[PDB]
Amino acid sequence: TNHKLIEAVTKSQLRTDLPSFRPGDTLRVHVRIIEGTRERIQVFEGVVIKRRGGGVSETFTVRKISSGVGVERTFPLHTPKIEKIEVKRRGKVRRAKLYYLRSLRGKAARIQEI
Amino acid sequence: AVPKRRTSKTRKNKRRTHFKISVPGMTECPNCGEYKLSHRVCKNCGSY
Amino acid sequence: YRKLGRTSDQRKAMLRDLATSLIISERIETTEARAKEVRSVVEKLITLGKKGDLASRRNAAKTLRNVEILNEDETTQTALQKLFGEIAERYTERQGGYTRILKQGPRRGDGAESVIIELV
Amino acid sequence: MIQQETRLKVADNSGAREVLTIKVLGGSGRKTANIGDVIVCTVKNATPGGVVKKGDVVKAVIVRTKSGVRRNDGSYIKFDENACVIIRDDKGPRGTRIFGPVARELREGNFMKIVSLAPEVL
Amino acid sequence: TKGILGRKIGMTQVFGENGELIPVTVVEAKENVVLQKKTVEVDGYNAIQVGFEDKKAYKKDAKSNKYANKPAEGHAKKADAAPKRFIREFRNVDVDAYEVGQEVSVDTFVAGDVIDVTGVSKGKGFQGAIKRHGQSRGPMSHGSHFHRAPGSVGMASDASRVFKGQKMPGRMGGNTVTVQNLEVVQVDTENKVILVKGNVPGPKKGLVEIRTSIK
RNA sequence: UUUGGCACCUCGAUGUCGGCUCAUCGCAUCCUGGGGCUGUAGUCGGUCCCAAGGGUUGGGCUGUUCGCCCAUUAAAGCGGUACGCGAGCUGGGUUCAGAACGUCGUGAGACAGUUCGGUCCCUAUCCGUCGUGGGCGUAGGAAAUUUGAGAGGAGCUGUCCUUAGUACGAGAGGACCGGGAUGGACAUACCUCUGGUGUACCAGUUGUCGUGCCAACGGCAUAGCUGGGUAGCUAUGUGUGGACGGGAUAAGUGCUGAAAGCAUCUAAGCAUGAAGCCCCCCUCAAGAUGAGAUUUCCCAACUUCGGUUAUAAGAUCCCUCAAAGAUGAUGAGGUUAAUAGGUUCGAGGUGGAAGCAUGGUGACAUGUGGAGCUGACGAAUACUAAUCGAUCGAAGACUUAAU
RNA sequence: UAAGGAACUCGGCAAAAUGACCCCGUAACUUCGGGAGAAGGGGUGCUCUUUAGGGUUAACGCCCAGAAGAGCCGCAGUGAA
Repeated sequence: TNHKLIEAVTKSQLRTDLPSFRPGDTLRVHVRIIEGTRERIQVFEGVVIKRRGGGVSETFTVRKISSGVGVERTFPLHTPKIEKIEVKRRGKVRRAKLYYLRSLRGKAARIQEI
Repeated sequence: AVPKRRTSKTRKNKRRTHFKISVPGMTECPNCGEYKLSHRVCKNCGSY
Repeated sequence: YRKLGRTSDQRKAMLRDLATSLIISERIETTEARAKEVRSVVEKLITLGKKGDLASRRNAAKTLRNVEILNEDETTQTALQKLFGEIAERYTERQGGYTRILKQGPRRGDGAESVIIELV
Repeated sequence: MIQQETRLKVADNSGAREVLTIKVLGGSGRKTANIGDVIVCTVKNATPGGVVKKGDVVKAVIVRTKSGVRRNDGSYIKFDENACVIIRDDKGPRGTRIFGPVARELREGNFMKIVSLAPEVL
Repeated sequence: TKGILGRKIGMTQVFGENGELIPVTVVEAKENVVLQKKTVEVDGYNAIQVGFEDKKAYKKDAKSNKYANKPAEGHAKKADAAPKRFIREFRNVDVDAYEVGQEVSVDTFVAGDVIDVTGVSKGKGFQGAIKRHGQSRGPMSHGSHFHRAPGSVGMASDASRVFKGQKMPGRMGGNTVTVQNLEVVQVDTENKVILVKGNVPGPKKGLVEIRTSIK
């Protein structure tokens, strides 16, 4: 065996409490912010734009609009700085990377449900 | 592009010492026919 | 993979013609690069023919040429029919393989390595 | 990744709207700036009234870039437009309000006044 | 002190303390043995010699490097070892702490050790002066007929010649390079791997040598 | 490094200014100042040593070497190097034929005063100048395992954060010595991440021609166009490096100490003293044609054991390849051999089927349920080569004296 | 082709961008002709109703539509050139 060592050595850093989700789903990610004072937790909520990689290198990106400014945010899927992940909506898309949402606004940038 | 001096006989023939043909392979025909190219059933009398 | 000295479309066209003539004739003679490439093409075709259903028949039509074969006792089949009919029955027990390559000498006009590729 | 000649929208109420960058402060030869760096810039489009006037040579801090930052846990944050905020060479702003979200790394350069005024720091 | 030989397997990442992401090279260091001690009284310098990956016993009429020849067998017969694929010598160890025939094991390094890592770099073939060195290209419009060439290569009648070491095109690639001051992230005794923070020189499955860093 | 002379070659031709690209002989030095001394309070000024060790910016403005402002920075020489570099590149300048204005000329035309337009060649050889191979060598046969002389080469610089507002200083400002992050360059290495490409991967879509129709598909239209994208190759991405610490020293500071009967850093001694000079990255490294150091094999049947067939140790030819590659070299491997490659079954990663059914008047939707791919990332195999394969490869010097 | 967008350069040189058809709109200035396609805006696929046009009119049927409603699909509808 030579083909399993990466999978074997990093197997203990996979997390198992994560829900399943797809691009198009709407997530509420509870992330923990460690300023020097405290260990507070803040939720980023938006649409899953992207999902890629495998193993411990897997990675997803969520997008929202904050004050008229679109903000996107990319996390390692197995990071210990995500406290929990809630799936709020199921989107209906035709496509695995929804980059066409970066140039839209309003009722144009609206994702159907289920 | 031009040579300033003509090259002599000795420099020409010193340049041609690697310019030659290598000796071929010859795994011999044991069943029938002329000796064929190595690892071939060659097209003239091949009985590999 | 090899490029065979051709553009992308020319190479696809040449490989489809090579694989079709091998199905027609069951041994053909070509240059050694080309046969080393047509190994894979015709072996995936024979795999599709062994699988045998409609979806793989439609996948196999994407590659074979539409060539008619004059068969013994004066009959006629297309090459898709010979592939899904005859050739798929020979290789139903063999798992892979199906083509053999035998070297020849150089050609006369170049020194190109000739080769015979044959079905087994 | 802001260099010489780029145009940044201004994210405060000091009267500037558009700004063109002249230099990236830092070392000799420093080519690009990102979120948290201080640039010196010209105002190419002002708001009538307003403190800063067209043709002025100011310095700003970059909040919000389009190619945003990598953080230490390997997460990233990007924005949809490059923006800046005109500062008072003691890292206080010249305006009084900040529009739009603002990256968290502004706290590492002690721009506390900007970070306080902003709608949520991201 | 403390060297070992491995094959580089590939690169992944690991989450460290307080969630910091750490990129990691996994190096499989399996079946090292001490083949020889060299001494200042026999060879004039103190060192040990380690073989790394074991290969098959000598076989009559074998063509490849999968099988030992007779000299390689007789060398690995002095210690009670199988023939090994690669052999290197280590000079930074203390030669008294070792025994010929003993196994050098992966757990001689602990997590937190700072190491130096040597390998032969990838290999790129004939490359020109833009890639091989850091040279800048000519203009790509405005009538220029000068794009990826080097510039002038000397001056004139003074020095009517080209100086040695001139940065021309040529073969770019596989030289031995060490990186210094990398570190061990975790050591896995069961799989016999080291995780090294960073990337190391060489292609995948190529030999690497780990030593304890000096500086 | 503008004039004089020439004439001391070149009217059988030595390509002219800027700019780009690339340096570097290699030196009275801007920065660091590294150091230090004073008509040196820190901050300056000035001088000395040191340095071309290392560094030494982006723009607006011209006709050109000349300049001038904006904004930075620790900081913005010296030119012989054919005012370095056109058989490496540009052609803005000057100057060739057109044309025009000012002015001079009776005129043809001139000025060099302006102005708009305007062709810059070469397959590298006797040769001289980066990378990569074959052999004359090779002194036991020979073959597999490492010198470190130097031929050596790589120079690598610096800014902001805690000691300590302590000290200088009246205060302002403001240390030396120790403890944190940057800019540049890369020395650089690498693809886990973020991105780029990805012409034999997946999906959508227009026009037209064909497969007898439909439906599917195929050809062509830049890969037809669009959206993604695996390996590989990559920077703008990710990592590491440099501020080694020892010797010897410069300017300088000394101690002892006489000559020169005192004093005095010097004559003899002894200390100290700098990014400069010499020692801990990389190739050759018996081509260091003087021929370095650590496991196997070695003997004829004759045989001035020369030499002939041989016969001997390990190498090759040939064949499947890739982590290596212009070729050759390197490496993985070859009839016990899967071995290496293909294949076939896999999975990993990339992008929702055909058919059937249901709903809908229809365009379509939904279910049957993560289908193709595997093109480039595990197991099984003989599909695959060498047919019997064949070929190459000693008789240990000698001597001399030191057992 | 990420980010940036003339920072290149003697000079935006070269390339990129614009482009068809339909509908709305269009300045200064003028020799009253023009300028002018100024600038600048919007639309375009497919299916079904329909009332009705060019009518193919015989009439809806035969194609484009009279052009209005209601739908369907895609990232994108003069989906290429």
